Amino acid sequence: TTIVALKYPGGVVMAGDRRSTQGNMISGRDVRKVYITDDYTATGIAGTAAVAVEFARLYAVELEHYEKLEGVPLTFAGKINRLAIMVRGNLAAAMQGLLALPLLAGYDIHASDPQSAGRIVSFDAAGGWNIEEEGYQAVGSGSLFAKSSMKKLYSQVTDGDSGLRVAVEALYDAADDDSATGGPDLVRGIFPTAVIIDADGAVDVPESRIAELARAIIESRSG
Amino acid sequence: TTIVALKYPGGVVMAGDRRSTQGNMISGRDVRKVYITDDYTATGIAGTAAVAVEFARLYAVELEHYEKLEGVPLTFAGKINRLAIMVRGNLAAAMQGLLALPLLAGYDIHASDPQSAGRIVSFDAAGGWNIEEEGYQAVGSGSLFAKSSMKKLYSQVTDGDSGLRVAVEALYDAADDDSATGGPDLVRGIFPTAVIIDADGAVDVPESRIAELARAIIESRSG
Amino acid sequence: TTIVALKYPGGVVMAGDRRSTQGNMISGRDVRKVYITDDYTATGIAGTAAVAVEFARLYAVELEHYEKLEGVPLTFAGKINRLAIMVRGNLAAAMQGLLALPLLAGYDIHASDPQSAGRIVSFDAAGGWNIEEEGYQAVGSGSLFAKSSMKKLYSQVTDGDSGLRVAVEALYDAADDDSATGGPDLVRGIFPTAVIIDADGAVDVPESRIAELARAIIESRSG
Amino acid sequence: TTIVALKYPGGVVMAGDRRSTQGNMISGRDVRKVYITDDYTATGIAGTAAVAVEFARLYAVELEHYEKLEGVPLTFAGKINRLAIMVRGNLAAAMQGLLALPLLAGYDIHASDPQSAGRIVSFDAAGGWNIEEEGYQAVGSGSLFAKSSMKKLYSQVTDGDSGLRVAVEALYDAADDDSATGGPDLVRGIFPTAVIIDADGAVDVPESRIAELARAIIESRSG
Amino acid sequence: TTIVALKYPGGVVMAGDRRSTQGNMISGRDVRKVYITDDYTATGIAGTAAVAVEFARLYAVELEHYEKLEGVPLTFAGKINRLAIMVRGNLAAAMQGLLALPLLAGYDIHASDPQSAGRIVSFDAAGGWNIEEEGYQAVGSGSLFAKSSMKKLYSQVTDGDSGLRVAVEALYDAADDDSATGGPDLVRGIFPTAVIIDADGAVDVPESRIAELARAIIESRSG
Amino acid sequence: TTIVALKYPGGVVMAGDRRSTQGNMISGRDVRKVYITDDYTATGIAGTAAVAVEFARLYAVELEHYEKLEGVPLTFAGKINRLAIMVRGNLAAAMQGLLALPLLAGYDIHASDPQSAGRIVSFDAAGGWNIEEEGYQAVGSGSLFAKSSMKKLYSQVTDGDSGLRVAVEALYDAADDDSATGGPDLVRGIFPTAVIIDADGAVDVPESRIAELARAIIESRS
Amino acid sequence: TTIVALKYPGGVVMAGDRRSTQGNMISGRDVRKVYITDDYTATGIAGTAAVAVEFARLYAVELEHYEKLEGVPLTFAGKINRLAIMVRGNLAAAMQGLLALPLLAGYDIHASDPQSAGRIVSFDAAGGWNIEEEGYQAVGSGSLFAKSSMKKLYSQVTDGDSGLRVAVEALYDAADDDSATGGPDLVRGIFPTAVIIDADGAVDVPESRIAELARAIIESRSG
Ligand SMILES: CCN(CC)C(=O)C[C@H](NC(=O)CCc1ccccc1)C(=O)N[C@@H](C)C(=O)NCc1cccc2ccccc12
Ligand SMILES: CCN(CC)C(=O)C[C@H](NC(=O)CCc1ccccc1)C(=O)N[C@@H](C)C(=O)NCc1cccc2ccccc12
Ligand SMILES: CCN(CC)C(=O)C[C@H](NC(=O)CCc1ccccc1)C(=O)N[C@@H](C)C(=O)NCc1cccc2ccccc12
Ligand SMILES: CCN(CC)C(=O)C[C@H](NC(=O)CCc1ccccc1)C(=O)N[C@@H](C)C(=O)NCc1cccc2ccccc12
Ligand SMILES: CCN(CC)C(=O)C[C@H](NC(=O)CCc1ccccc1)C(=O)N[C@@H](C)C(=O)NCc1cccc2ccccc12
Ligand SMILES: CCN(CC)C(=O)C[C@H](NC(=O)CCc1ccccc1)C(=O)N[C@@H](C)C(=O)NCc1cccc2ccccc12
Ligand SMILES: CCN(CC)C(=O)C[C@H](NC(=O)CCc1ccccc1)C(=O)N[C@@H](C)C(=O)NCc1cccc2ccccc12
Repeated sequence: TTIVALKYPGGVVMAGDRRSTQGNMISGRDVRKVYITDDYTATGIAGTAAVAVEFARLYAVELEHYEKLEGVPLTFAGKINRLAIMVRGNLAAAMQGLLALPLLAGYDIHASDPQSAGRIVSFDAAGGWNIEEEGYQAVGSGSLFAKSSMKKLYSQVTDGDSGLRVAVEALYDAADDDSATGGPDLVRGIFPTAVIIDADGAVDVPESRIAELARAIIESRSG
Repeated sequence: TTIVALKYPGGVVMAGDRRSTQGNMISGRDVRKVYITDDYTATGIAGTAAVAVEFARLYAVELEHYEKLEGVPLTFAGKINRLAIMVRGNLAAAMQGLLALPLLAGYDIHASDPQSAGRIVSFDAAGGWNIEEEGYQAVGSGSLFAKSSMKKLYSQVTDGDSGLRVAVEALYDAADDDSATGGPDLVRGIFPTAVIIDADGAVDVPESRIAELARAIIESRSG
Repeated sequence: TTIVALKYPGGVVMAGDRRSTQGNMISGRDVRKVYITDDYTATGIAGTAAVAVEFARLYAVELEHYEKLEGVPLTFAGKINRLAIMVRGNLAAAMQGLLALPLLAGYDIHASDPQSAGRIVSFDAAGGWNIEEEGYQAVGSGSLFAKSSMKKLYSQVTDGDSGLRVAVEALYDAADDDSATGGPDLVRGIFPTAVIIDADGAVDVPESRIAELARAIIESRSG
Repeated sequence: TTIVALKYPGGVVMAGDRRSTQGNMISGRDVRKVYITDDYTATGIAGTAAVAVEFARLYAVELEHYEKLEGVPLTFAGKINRLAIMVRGNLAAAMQGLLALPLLAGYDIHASDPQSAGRIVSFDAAGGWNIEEEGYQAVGSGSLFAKSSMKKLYSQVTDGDSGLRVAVEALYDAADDDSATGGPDLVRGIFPTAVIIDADGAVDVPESRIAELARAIIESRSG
Repeated sequence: TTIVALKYPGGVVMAGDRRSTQGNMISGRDVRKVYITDDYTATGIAGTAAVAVEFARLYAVELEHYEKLEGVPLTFAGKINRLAIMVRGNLAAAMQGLLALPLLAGYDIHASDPQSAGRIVSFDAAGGWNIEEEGYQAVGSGSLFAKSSMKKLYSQVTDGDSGLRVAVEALYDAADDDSATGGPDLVRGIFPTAVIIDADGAVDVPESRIAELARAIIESRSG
Repeated sequence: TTIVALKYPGGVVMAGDRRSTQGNMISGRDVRKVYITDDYTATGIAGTAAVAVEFARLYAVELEHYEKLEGVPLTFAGKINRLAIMVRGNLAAAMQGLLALPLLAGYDIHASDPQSAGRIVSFDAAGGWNIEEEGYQAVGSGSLFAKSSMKKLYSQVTDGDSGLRVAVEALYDAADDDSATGGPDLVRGIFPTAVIIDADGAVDVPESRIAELARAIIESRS
Repeated sequence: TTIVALKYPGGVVMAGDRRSTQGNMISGRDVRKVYITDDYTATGIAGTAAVAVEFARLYAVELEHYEKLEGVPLTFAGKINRLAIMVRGNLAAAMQGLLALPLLAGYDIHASDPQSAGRIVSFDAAGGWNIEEEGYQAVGSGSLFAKSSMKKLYSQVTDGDSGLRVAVEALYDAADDDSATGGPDLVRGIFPTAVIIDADGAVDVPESRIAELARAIIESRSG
């Protein structure tokens, strides 16, 4: 698994690979690991499938629950705190093998500067979290390759589109060096999933855009 | 890892993928797992790289050693016994993690029928061996997938070319369902290695032939 | 054990073998592993017999329970979720040996496209689920052999009859390569169980048609 | 695995199934487990393949070695003792999992009565042996099914041919109730191996005769 | 211990031996292991004596309890389910050595065809149950000898008498090959217990009839 | 520890950091992990210090031993084999925790094409080796960061100088993301060590040039 | 991690590094480890991030909770006790790896002598506490090095500013000899965090001040 997220001027982007394994065996090619959890938040998760989907689902339900009870959505800090509490709650099972870590990408509507209002928060198995002030982050078995790639490509991020390309390319490098992360399947037409978040909300990036970027990167490395 | 071997009228074919892993990380893209061990036999090995290479090298040396000492090469059965004894010798280390299993493909010059002179022999970690009378065999983490693919495609084997095609395609399905097995890397131009053996001896199949077969299988599954 | 399920135009088909073992001993020849759980759903289960049957029975009761309490059946997603939760509840006992995995086949009455309204969902020991968009799926000790067979035979599926034949042939390959999966017993007249589900509901396929198909497969493979 | 042996008037017969497994997976369909160890003796071995084949090979070499050194073959008692000593020698490795048990069938050329000159000897993991004066014996995972079948069918043994039928049928029942023992494959034309031993020596029973008897049994149990 | 049960046209028969052991020592010669649990059902149990007798006693009590509470006896399926739940309830204690498995024989008065209304249900330590469609079944340390005997004698079962004799003979073979199963004691006048169940109900077969069959079997095996 | 090696037209370069640790404590700031083992080969080692230095020392001794006994140096393949056999020999102690892996960089004088005669060989704890046809390789706790950095910077390698810079920068990224890899110490004046190998042989890169390259990278990222 | 605290005439200062690790990998460069817990107390914590942040936040909440409930802040002894209790409460999780130790720096408004009203309290994993009468203290993986540095530099503490310089220099030495403690990053402009506390309350030391002191130290150690 590899989940990546990076800040661009005025928003944030998150993308994830599509491969699911049981040990060395490929058990899935079309899985979705990045979920829109509310109008301004997306979550990408690495780890045990059952636990990850449970995280995404339960979290979305909790956030909208607070919003309907109290007539107002949680502050972003509050959203972070609830996700962390959820992870910490799973710690016991995580130590026996049902481990899953989330990566949080959001747009803080109450932030002062709407152009840096994007937020990227990483978590550990104990619920400890860090808000990434360096602009990008990744989680999963390919997260080191992806981060080290973005370290070189991040200066090319000037808007949402260029940031989306850097995200897809980081996933490409991850899948290149990690067998548990899936690269683009040009035969089946399966590409990474992406979510883009700005002041207008969180939207799924359409498949075709990611496919165009994928073919562009592949060509770039061939000739 | 996936190593395949199949009999065709008048010869035998063996092919292997090019991937090396350490856990989930890709540690090699160009490795060689199929070795010509003598003029009429090739060995492909799965398992720990160091032990596999030592097997191939030491075995080739042993065969040519006997051939120079006694002026005549071993009967094929004798070659079988030697590889088996070598494998059994390693059992202790195999238990401690240095496990490697070979697959032997040969052409028996002393066979009655020059068309069924192909031989495929499989081994286990304790040296037990079986001569495959069903025409094909595979070993490695993707070997089950390769075998099940060849079970369906084997009726199409009529000459060296079709047999080589079925072999490469079995490797394709294997890499398709196993992350530890590498498929064709069309970007870097890295394809499986193949060895073909007939009455004229054992030759390495050039990479361009396999490249053509790979592209053929791909656009065969694309439409 | 092997259970297979595949989508065909306008419906879904699921079939399961009939063998029960205790270690190497054959303890059953006539076992039924595919259960109609409601008017539009069948469940086939692999694993400990007690746990498998208990799953099927309790699941059917739960679905129809909701249907009578609320005057309407669950949406298909709801059926998936309840099965997953049931599996997850058993995780503790499964870790001690009472392990069972189900495979879900259903027809979604609320789907827009009647042709693709078939649904096949697979589960793992932790309740994680996947809706298979590639058309077929299997579970059990022979599941990899069956999946790899259907990978080659699936293009021949155009109706319920051809799909049922591909299913039975997949079970044949599974039982061919798996000692824990039982093939057709022509001496005793015992054949796999099959369930077909379309807009008209879920019905048991009559044993005679499965017999016909089994003999067709056998005869095509002997000459 | 199942090996059977029975005494008939004027000779002895031994037969073995053809299946090789790794756990539940069928890893071989054609293996030979019954070996002619000298002009008047055959050995069939059950257990791990490496140790079984090693037993057969080494034993045959030992017997013929004594015969060429001393110009005369061992008494049957001597053959028994040497096989026993070999098993006891392997006891340590067997206790570590490399376990194999043989079954000995011979014709004692020095017996007074040529009708009761048949000999059937069974062994345990510590080398203890028993000469079976009840006429039949079996070894392997299906040996209890085979023994109990012969307990009912033994009265039908009147010559080498009927004894061969009873042997093949006992193997049939063994394969019927034990998944680790393989029955006759009428699709592939693979049947158990048999060796018959009388005053003229030990000879392999031709494939076609066993095939005939197998179909006789099958059509006998169907109608 | 050995308990056998078989279906005959219009009824069912169950019989059990009389031996009780502590390790190798004979601790009982006249014990009863087959109990009439209700007007149309008998249960025979193998395993720890305290647990077996408690199963039989509590089970009969449960059946008659339901009958008196609801004015009607349980359907046979219900009887199965309650016995299964009882076994599963004992599972934990079973894995500490207090293990007992039952074998259920009944006559389903609500079946459509009165001549095939016989029912034989076997259970495992986890409560999994199977209704035996092949006509006979056994449980205990001698159960495999008994089953393999009935496999040969079952074609002779045409009525209650032939079914009874076949059962008693199966117990004879079980006791012949199993030291934990007791054969007929002609010195003490102690023979297996048997229950016959048809449309008129379940009755204990008198000792005289069983002794008669025992002597018949012995002289059949002597001459 | 992080050791990097990369091929450039007509040669090869290898560089390694200077940090030695015991757990979290820094126990050394100036160590040398890249050694010239013969006129045309250098070896850099990661792992337990004792095993690493013993590897380098015994390896150099073995090569020169064969050269003096037989009047000719080992073929490059032979050098590979001897280093591999040494690692395999250490496997047992390595399993007790005394693990060290080498990285081999050489110039093959018997090579067909003098431009592409550079060679880079990596090893695992069992003596398995791989000759890298992709131009660069690294070993140690920061080797993932260094490899992934070179994956982006390698297209900039056109001569010995650009290759040396790329190596030093990969070490910079490695030390940036790995606490067990030491970056340039501008206060104490301690920089990575580097060895360059071409047809004229293997020579130590002088400290001054690495210091310059480091300060250029630093000023470039600030 | 390294947290230092030292008393100066009329106040106290506490400072902490900014590095976060996962084993050898640096997972953070800007983390905050020193928290102002109330107007007159700051807490810095070393260990697992989740537990440390939870300690700081929960502690601040508890103190202000008492202040609002009872209209008056806790005595310093009370503050110390509550923190001590909080740690002892975490002891169980600490035994399993979720270990965190705090270091408390405060200004006792009720102290008799205002120029020595600074207080420094250290804690162990069981909640045992000690008030440091020697003027300075440290906690974390670099605390030995920082303490031994302050042991030499403490005579230079004459006002708040000299105390701040000595604190920063101790952190510098700690990061110099410990890889788990991060020094000043002049490229990214990230420096230790510092809090100063006197009678006017607890205030965060501005980053520019610490940067000045850091660069001064570096220049002093280079030339
Ligand atoms: C979707 C469920 N299926 C098919 C039935 C799988 O095969 C998933 C696989 N389960 C397992 O490997 C089973 C783990 C387990 C639990 C209890 C006892 C023993 C073993 C998995 O989680 N693999 C992990 C390593 C993984 O791939 N994780 C990647 C991942 C991340 C976020 C969302 C995802 C959604 C679906 C699938 C994967 C997802
Ligand atoms: C070429 C060697 N390199 C680079 C230095 C590797 O990373 C290989 C990798 N080592 C390891 O996994 C080392 C594990 C180990 C052994 C002993 C003690 C501690 C740890 C491997 O064998 N992987 C296995 C799973 C594998 O990929 N096996 C496939 C394979 C088969 C036949 C010939 C091969 C030759 C080269 C590489 C692979 C080969
Ligand atoms: C039906 C009960 N009988 C006859 C007495 C069996 O022999 C079944 C067998 N029990 C066992 O092997 C007992 C395992 C156990 C339980 C408790 C403590 C320790 C060990 C089994 O489940 N085997 C597994 C491997 C299996 O065959 N699984 C296949 C299977 C799948 C779905 C529904 C099924 C229903 C009936 C039989 C089999 C079924
Ligand atoms: C023939 C070699 N092959 C193919 C590579 C096999 O798969 C055989 C299989 N080895 C194994 O299962 C490997 C055992 C092992 C050794 C060390 C560490 C871990 C595991 C086997 O013996 N199976 C047993 C259950 C068996 O089938 N035994 C039956 C048997 C009896 C007499 C002669 C035989 C000759 C060939 C095959 C089987 C024979
Ligand atoms: C109760 C009858 N007596 C005399 C006091 C026995 O010694 C029987 C013997 N007890 C024991 O072996 C005691 C074992 C034990 C109990 C608790 C903790 C640790 C160990 C037994 O169960 N034997 C087993 C192997 C057995 O024979 N089982 C067969 C059996 C089946 C159904 C009903 C039965 C009724 C009486 C005797 C046997 C019965
Ligand atoms: C010898 C240098 N000194 C000073 C006495 C050290 O403390 C080094 C440190 N010893 C240790 O960690 C002791 C290992 C040990 C062995 C047996 C039982 C318990 C513990 C080390 O090797 N650290 C490893 C992690 C390391 O830093 N390795 C880096 C390294 C690589 C290549 C050549 C090197 C040469 C000198 C120093 C380091 C070198
Ligand atoms: C901030 C959260 N992140 C980002 C994903 C981290 O990587 C932190 C890292 N987690 C871990 O090391 C995870 C440990 C764990 C927990 C449960 C099961 C298995 C393993 C850590 O605490 N490292 C320790 C060694 C550390 O650096 N501790 C320093 C420290 C002290 C006070 C406040 C802090 C706040 C944030 C970060 C660090 C802080």
